[PDB]
Amino acid sequence: HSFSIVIETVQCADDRDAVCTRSVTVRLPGLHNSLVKLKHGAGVAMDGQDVQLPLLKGDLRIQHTVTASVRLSYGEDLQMDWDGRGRLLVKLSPVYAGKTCGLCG
Amino acid sequence: HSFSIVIETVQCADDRDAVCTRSVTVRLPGLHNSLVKLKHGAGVAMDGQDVQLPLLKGDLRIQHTVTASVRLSYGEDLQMDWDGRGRLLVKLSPVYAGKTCGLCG
Amino acid sequence: AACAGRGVRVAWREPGRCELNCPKGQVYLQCGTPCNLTCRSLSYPDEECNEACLEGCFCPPGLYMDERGDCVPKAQCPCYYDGEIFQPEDIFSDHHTMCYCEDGF
Amino acid sequence: DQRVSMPYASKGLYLETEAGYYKLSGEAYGFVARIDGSGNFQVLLSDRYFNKTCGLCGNFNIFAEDDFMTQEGTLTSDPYDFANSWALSSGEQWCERASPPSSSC
Ligand SMILES: *[C@@H]1O[C@H](CO)[C@@H](O)[C@H](O)[C@H]1NC(C)=O
Ligand SMILES: *[C@@H]1O[C@H](CO)[C@@H](O)[C@H](O)[C@H]1NC(C)=O
Ligand SMILES: [Ca+2]
Repeated sequence: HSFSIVIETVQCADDRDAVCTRSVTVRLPGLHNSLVKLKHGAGVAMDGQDVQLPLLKGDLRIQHTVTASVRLSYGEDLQMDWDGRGRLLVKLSPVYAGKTCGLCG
Repeated sequence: HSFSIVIETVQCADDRDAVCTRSVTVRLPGLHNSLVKLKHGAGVAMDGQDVQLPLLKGDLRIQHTVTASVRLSYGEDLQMDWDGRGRLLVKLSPVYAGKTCGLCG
Repeated sequence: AACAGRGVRVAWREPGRCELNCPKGQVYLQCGTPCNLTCRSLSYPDEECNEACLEGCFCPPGLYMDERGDCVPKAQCPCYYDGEIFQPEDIFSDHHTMCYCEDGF
Repeated sequence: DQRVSMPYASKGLYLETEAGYYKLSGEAYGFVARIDGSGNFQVLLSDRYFNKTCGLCGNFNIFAEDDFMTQEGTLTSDPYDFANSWALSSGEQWCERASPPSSSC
């Protein structure tokens, strides 16, 4: 349970089949159970408070990608890249191989 | 003690006599004893977290002035305006008249 | 992006589709190096950075990227110290340290 | 801002030729200075200023190694930090921090 990633999905057009991620939530129990929300428009909040994005406290790091996408890291073994427009890429090191659960298997 | 304002003074040149305020610190005991730091370059931190403006948190509000100066308000009775270059203006309503102490009397 | 994850880079954008039009002063690159784009990279030049060359908007080869998103020569970058921002040729002096901002450091 | 012919004398200073070289004496104040034909400067201080002077010519005491005293009152191991610490800007020009020349010997 070193990390948990959750997505908020919403209808993203008039169509019923147009559904996309609005925001992302990362819970980090090892980081004193901090909750990081990645918002629409590539903002970030930590424990509900909006943060100036270059953040490096503890094992957590958050940064502006040159794409203006939010990049998040939590040691070497977890990384994330959130575009603010419903695209989320999650990278795990082989340390998590076989250990994961959720929609990404 | 509903509020306290502290200034950090440094020698802002090689000249002995060139001393100016580098940063400001505000303690707000009624706001769960929040500590707000107003930084050189007009940045803001709260309890050590680098917050992103605008901010609203109960009675506290923090905002960028058109001057790019940080404006802070704690209710209607305390206001502050920090330029990030060592200029600090502090406005108190007459509720505080006779009640203050520190360098501003 | 999946191609680039497998190390194949595709020149797929064109004026008929999906040009990654940059803000003024920046230039598009199909692949640019991220680690030395920001003024913060000058301000923390000992930091670890190993991230691969990637698509985005970059400053022209002699210029660094400022907080305004504008591109500035190295001599015009602000300096970042204790998470606090100082302009070119700023001095501060104190009982612990005496420091000055030059070349973004 | 007015050009004046040599020899000259005013306000207790005497400015004259001596030994074919341009001389500027102020022994009422307790100094004398000269520029030779090659453009080398020299300055002499009376014992009135022993351990009571500062600037690029040092601090005038039995020690040679406690020179390089900055206007910030620190020592420095770097002659350019010392000398730039004693730089004086004016309405005629405001001046940059100088640095060592390139070399290839
Ligand atoms: C960043 O590094 C590359 C080489 O990897 C270089 O070509 C480029 O000019 C550098 N950027 C700046 C602003 O110096
Ligand atoms: C020079 O002056 C300093 C005070 O600024 C004093 O501490 C020191 O002892 C003096 N040295 C001599 C040789 O008089
Ligand atoms: Ca000496």
